[PDB]
Amino acid sequence: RTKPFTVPILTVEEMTNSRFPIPLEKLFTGPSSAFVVQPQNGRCTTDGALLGTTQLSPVDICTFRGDVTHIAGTQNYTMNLASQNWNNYDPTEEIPAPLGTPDFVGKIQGVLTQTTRRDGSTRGHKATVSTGSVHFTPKLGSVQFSTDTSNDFETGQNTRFTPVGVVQDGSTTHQNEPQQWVLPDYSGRDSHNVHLAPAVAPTFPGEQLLFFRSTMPGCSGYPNMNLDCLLPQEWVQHFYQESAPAQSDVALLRFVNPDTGRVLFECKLHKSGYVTVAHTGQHDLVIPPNGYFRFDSWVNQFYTLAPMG
Amino acid sequence: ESRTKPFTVPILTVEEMTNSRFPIPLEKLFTGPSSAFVVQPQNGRCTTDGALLGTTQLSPVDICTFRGDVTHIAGTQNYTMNLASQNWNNYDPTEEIPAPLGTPDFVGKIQGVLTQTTRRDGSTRGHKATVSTGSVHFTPKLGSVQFSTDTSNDFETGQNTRFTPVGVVQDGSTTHQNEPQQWVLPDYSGRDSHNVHLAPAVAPTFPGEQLLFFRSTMPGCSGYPNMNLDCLLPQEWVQHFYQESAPAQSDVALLRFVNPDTGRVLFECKLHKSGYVTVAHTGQHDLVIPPNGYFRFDSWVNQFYTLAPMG
Ligand SMILES: CC(=O)N[C@H]1[C@@H](O[C@H]2[C@@H](O)[C@@H](CO)O[C@@H](O)[C@@H]2O[C@@H]2O[C@@H](C)[C@@H](O)[C@@H](O)[C@@H]2O)O[C@H](CO)[C@H](O)[C@@H]1O
Ligand SMILES: CC(=O)N[C@H]1[C@@H](O[C@H]2[C@@H](O)[C@@H](CO)O[C@@H](O)[C@@H]2O[C@@H]2O[C@@H](C)[C@@H](O)[C@@H](O)[C@@H]2O)O[C@H](CO)[C@H](O)[C@@H]1O
Repeated sequence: RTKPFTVPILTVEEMTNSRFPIPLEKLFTGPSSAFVVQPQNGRCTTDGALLGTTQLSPVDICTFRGDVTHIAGTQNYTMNLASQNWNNYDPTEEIPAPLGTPDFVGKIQGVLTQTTRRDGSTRGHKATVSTGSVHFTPKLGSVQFSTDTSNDFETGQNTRFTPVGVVQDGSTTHQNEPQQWVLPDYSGRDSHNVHLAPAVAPTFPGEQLLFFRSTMPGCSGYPNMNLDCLLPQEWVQHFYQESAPAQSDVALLRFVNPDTGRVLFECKLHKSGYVTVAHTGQHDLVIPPNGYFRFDSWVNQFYTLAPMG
Repeated sequence: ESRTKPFTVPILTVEEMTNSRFPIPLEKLFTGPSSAFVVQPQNGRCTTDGALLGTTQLSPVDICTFRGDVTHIAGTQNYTMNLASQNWNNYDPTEEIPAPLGTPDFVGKIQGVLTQTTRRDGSTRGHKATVSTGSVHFTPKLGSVQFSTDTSNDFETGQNTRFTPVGVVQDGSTTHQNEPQQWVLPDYSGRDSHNVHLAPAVAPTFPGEQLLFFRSTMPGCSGYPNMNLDCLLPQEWVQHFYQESAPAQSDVALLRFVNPDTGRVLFECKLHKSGYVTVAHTGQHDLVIPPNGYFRFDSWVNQFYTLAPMG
């Protein structure tokens, strides 16, 4: 028959957040009609099509490579983006932004590094990229960093940003940023994002999205550190390898505790890449650390889940 | 002879894959003699049938990281970190592995950032920090490691602290490229205590044959450091082998590196059961590959198999 569908046998803690390069920590559910769930990283159909700005590398998420140019009279640099392999980035490719581009509005702190080609000399400096900034225009091929130097980086040299965590301004409302559910303007002010992966939503009574949650490192302030993704990076990687044809609307998963051998809850993995559970309210799931997801069968949308604990 | 689930390697091009000794992408394939040095990395070690070895674990982002609580050292800019595990539980020094899974497997100074959150009010701080793995204070297998930084009063005690690696450093007024030293193991328990539970040293033992290395270029943050980093298995292969666990029918898996456009086979190589790759070649060589090529398992062969010379 057709190639059988599967999800990785991996506990939540062995897996990686698909929207920022750190491990998953937990499963969280809550109502989502008050915000727009349209992330562009961590988007993949169950049969293996990548969507949005999603790519395979768990470490190249929220990274940037290119050449930098000082902005006279400031401590900021403009980076002209190059591709993941140092090729030119093409703005006309039909994606929202370079694959891996961050998909939330926030200030991401990380380190800008550079080797000088003629001698192998090296430099590294603290740098922030502000994704809601008017100069965040990855889709046009350009992004801007604020740093703690003014003369160190050289023009025409390979430069790389490594993300570390996020930042918020402490004299304003605690946890007011980042805003994990607002996409940046990939092309700047007054321009529409294009080729986005579809916003998603529960579409059955009783049901809520299930999120795979990490905590972002915080570098300064009182940032909102929560980061929910719709698929672990390892699942994206798996669906891409397997390419199993979806046989109905939903793949029914069981989350099992191997110590008791008992199913703890079931959920729906929709064909176009996210999960729902039967629950009303915000809930941090309590799970055994060695619990894992296993595919059960392909069922219709109208399948009724047993209430999640 | 044996009716079991067929062994395979991920269908991924070199550039789609991740280095298994530092969290960055693979760049290229490289081969060369290695009798002058000891090849014994402890990350990116895994058997073809799924047995993680050394200090190797599954996460591509958790290599070279560290978690724990920190403690200031009076009159310096250094902190001592007590390590916890990947889940914030206590490091168990008696677990039978050489050091906490993911610990750096080479001698060098890795620069990165130490971050912290205060549990009770959500406040956060982050500072530039370097860990020197050759230092007498590098004792991860004893639960402890040390960081140099640019602050003496910011980090709190008793609070969750995290180190994200970024790159490596070297002192410019000394011999260029003299560090890091990617083939020297740290002393995991410090001086005057031996390394234990190591994944074994590897060597091509077949006439005409060399190791095939998966190579990246670590970011340099200062000076003239040696930025090459070679690993024996891409992280995605370690991940695949652990998941699949396909039984080995011999000690050697024959792989062909294929160009899927044309169907043509570029070269063939041995993927040994214990976990590294060899090719038939003499001399240092940067492989030239079509950017969409990928590896394909073709069959199990015996001890006596001679590989077609690699370009
Ligand atoms: C980004 C930066 O310059 N950080 C240094 C600075 O940290 C404080 C300032 O950034 C300040 C701006 O006027 O905002 C403060 O909130 C911030 O403090 C940081 O966040 C608070 C809640 C605490 O968690 C602090 O530990 C943390 O630094 O100045 C401090 C002086 O202690 C450091 O130099 C930072 O490197
Ligand atoms: C790690 C660190 O503190 N780096 C800063 C420091 O870098 C210079 C010093 O480390 C100096 C020792 O007295 O050695 C210099 O070589 C080094 O410069 C670094 O390497 C040279 C070859 C160039 O590539 C530089 O771009 C690079 O920084 O001091 C410099 C001075 O500008 C910077 O602050 C570094 O952040």
